[PDB]
Amino acid sequence: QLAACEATELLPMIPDLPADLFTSCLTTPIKIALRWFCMQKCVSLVPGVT
Amino acid sequence: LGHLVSNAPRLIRPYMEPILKALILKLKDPDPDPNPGVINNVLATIGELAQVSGLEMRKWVDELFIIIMDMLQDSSLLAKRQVALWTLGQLVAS
Amino acid sequence: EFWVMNTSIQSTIILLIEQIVVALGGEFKLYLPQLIPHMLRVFMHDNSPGRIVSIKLLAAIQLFGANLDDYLHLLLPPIVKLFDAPEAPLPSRKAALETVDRLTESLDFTDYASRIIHPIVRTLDQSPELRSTAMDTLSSLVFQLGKKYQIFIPMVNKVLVRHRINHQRYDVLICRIVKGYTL
Amino acid sequence: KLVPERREIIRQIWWERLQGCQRIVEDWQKILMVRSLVVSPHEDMRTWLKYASLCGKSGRLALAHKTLVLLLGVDPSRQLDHPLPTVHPQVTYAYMKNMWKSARKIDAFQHMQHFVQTMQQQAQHAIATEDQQHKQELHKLMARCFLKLGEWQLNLQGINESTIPKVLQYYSAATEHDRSWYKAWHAWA
Amino acid sequence: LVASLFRNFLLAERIMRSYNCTPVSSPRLPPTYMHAMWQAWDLAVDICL
Repeated sequence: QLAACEATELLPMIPDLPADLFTSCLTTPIKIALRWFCMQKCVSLVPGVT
Repeated sequence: LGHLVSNAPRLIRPYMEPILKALILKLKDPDPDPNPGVINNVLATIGELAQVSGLEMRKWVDELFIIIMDMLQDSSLLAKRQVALWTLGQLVAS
Repeated sequence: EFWVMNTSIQSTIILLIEQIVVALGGEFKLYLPQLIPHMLRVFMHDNSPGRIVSIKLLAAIQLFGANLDDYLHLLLPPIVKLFDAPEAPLPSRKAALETVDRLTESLDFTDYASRIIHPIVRTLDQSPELRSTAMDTLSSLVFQLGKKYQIFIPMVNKVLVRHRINHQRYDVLICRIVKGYTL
Repeated sequence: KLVPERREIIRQIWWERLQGCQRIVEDWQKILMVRSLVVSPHEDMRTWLKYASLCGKSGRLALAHKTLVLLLGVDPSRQLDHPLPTVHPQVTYAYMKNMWKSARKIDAFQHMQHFVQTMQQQAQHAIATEDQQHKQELHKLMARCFLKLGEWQLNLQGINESTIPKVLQYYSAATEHDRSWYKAWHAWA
Repeated sequence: LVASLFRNFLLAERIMRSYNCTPVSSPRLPPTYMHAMWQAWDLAVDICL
């Protein structure tokens, strides 16, 4: 089994991530891996990447 | 950051712009005057950052040059002029 | 705007943060760095009777969870400076130890093995009052580090034999590390 | 001597640095001597030419000759017979303006004609498409040659009837090879 | 397919963490979010874009 979330928790509603977040990780890793890279404070030191 | 630049140059040469902006923007602020050592150690770093970069850091030299020469005259931003003159020398060298 | 070094407002504002963090959850990570300058200014100096302002703020920091990731290196030093310093009134000191215990359950501490361990070791010597508390911090810190702890075992052992200290949790984990099989 | 990447950089700086400095020969000698610790003159050509030029404008024409004959690689004071080598072309050109300034004037002119006969051969034959920067600088040279030929020819013969078709054939050929260059047009005019 | 899912699930565990989720798996894995080979990926990506 594989399950997005713990029994307590609610999934994120955050406008720039997809609603499919656990599926998208599971089956399009590179696409969200790159988009999630872009949302961090890590990108402060890669200027000219939107 | 000074040490990390000088010692591991291969790491820094891609992240030159970000580091250098963050450093320049220390020198431009009005309220890091309560500690002299921030301004000193920022300038010391720019010296070493200059050393590593070389021509890569050409376009930023005019910006720094104004800043540094403005510090040299009127020591209210009282860096040890030893450090400012050293950096100036380093920019022009590199 | 309305943070000042006065018990009056600070209490309430900190209770506000407590409710914001739980509201936003993952989203709070963005707004955290606007507040860190004030937080570090609270620990650094505080006139509060029995340092209770800083206790409440510790009790706030307990709730940040994974938000605190990118800013632990800022925020962990002044926490440590409470549980090491002789002057500090015992209740505050306890909260700081128990705080590091909470944070262990939802962050990584492998960078800060040396920052945390040496002061725990120091606290075990100087003050006998927090020997149970500090052991329950260390035990969990060991649990989180795993075999990365193997360096420190002997060094720490040399205070553990000195004052004859026994925790199930600690002893279990050390024996478990040396033999190699964690739950 | 330490940093093997900062080298091209440093030579450029050494060049730029030098041109602010005062144009007196001993000063340059000192400063050059310093660079001679780690740069042979088979590398920093455009300083050593400029060095020779400074000697020429201060009347140390023997000193200048010595510098250029060092750069050329072989001697044309000794052989007054054979043709001046072109393999370092800007250098050769420098040899002749020195040569003229030291009054082998008729022989300077004589060589310069061979120079451009050979140099334009080194364009129209030897222009394979890739060497089109080489021929670009070589044209900005040829026009500097052609223009000298005219200027000299008048100081030799004079402005009358027979000489004028030639000199205009020269300057007009200069202005053809170096479209933009001020002096070629101002000459021709 | 299972191997592909669990490989990728490691990425989910790392991301969803930063938004107060924790994913769950029936063969229960250990926590891999802190594991230092991620900071290699981070650099690898950084350079590569």
